[PDB]
Amino acid sequence: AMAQNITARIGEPLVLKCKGAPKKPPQRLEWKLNTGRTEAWKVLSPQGGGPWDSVARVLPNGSLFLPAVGIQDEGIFRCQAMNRNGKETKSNYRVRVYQIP
Amino acid sequence: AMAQNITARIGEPLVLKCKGAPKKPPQRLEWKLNTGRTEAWKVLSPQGGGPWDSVARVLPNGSLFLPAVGIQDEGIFRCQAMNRNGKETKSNYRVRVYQIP
Amino acid sequence: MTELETAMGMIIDVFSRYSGSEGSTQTLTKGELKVLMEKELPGFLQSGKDKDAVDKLLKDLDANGDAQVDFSEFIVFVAAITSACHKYFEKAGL
Amino acid sequence: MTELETAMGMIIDVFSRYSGSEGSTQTLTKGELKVLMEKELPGFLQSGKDKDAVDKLLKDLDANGDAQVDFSEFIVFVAAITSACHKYFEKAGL
Repeated sequence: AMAQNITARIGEPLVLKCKGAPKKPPQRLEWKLNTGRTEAWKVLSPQGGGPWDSVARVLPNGSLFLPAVGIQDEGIFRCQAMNRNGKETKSNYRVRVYQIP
Repeated sequence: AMAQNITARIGEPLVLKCKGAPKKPPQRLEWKLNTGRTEAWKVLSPQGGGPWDSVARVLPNGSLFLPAVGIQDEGIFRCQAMNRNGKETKSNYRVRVYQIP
Repeated sequence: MTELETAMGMIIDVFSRYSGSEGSTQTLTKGELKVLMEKELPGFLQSGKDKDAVDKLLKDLDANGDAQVDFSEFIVFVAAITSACHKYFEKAGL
Repeated sequence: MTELETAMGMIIDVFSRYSGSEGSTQTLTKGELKVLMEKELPGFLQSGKDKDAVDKLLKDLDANGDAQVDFSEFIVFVAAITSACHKYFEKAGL
């Protein structure tokens, strides 16, 4: 498995671009990640929210904004989407803060 | 559903007798209860233990001892057993403390 | 309560917390099912938040043939989603 | 993370925290399965905490024919137990 290295700071606003949406109407997005117990998991909807949207906001252009990256958001994220034709993506990014526990 | 009314006090040691075991070798005890979210639930074993025995101890004669009944143990318990022939019991007891939150 | 026990128990609570608004108290109706899908798992629907896929999903889970999702049919859905997720992570290593 | 999601996620954690001691890392072996039953669900075993039933249970869960319990087969076990419990509570009110 490959994951991009991203050096971050605790309490720093970071913006990430998560591509995957083709030139078609907004489909369902099965957001996932790779962690131990997994605390930062939440399925996102192009027409809905939930207990996660208040933490990470998704821009209409296909980007994730984190007001303050802490230690809970430190891990391997995977912005995956699911088309009704069997189409997804294995995009993985690993964020690492300077102040680790 | 029918449940016996048991008036208790917070921080009072209570002893309950749960019958159901016949004149046969100690079988598995599928302990259950009736609650909303259900916090005080744990499958008991005649040979094994787990996070619950520390709170409620089971006597070899078939009785449950509670060192101090609080507000978490206040509900409807159900001492149910399960034989390999498909035999259980519908015993329900409702404990109510004088100081309810 | 053990860890695995808490996980299983939490599923029960979630169910009983949404089922009981109408129809029954131990069964999920179409209305309550939509609420559940728009709160617990909002995003698995291609319709976003519309009742389009909801009606179809209800008829997909309804195996007893009464248009009411029981825990027996609901647990299958939860299990399936979890299984698919883990299996994906298995291949995510390679 | 939503309530239902946390419940599903915890199941994955419990599994991954037991599978990986021997054999593989994403599959439960006979030895690991026993440890799991002797900790998470201790009491369902008619043999108390011995083997016997554990070996039979493994063969019951094994659907692929590898003598290893994969999450796809393990999730079914969890689902079945939870389903039976809920159904019991449903008929408990009567």
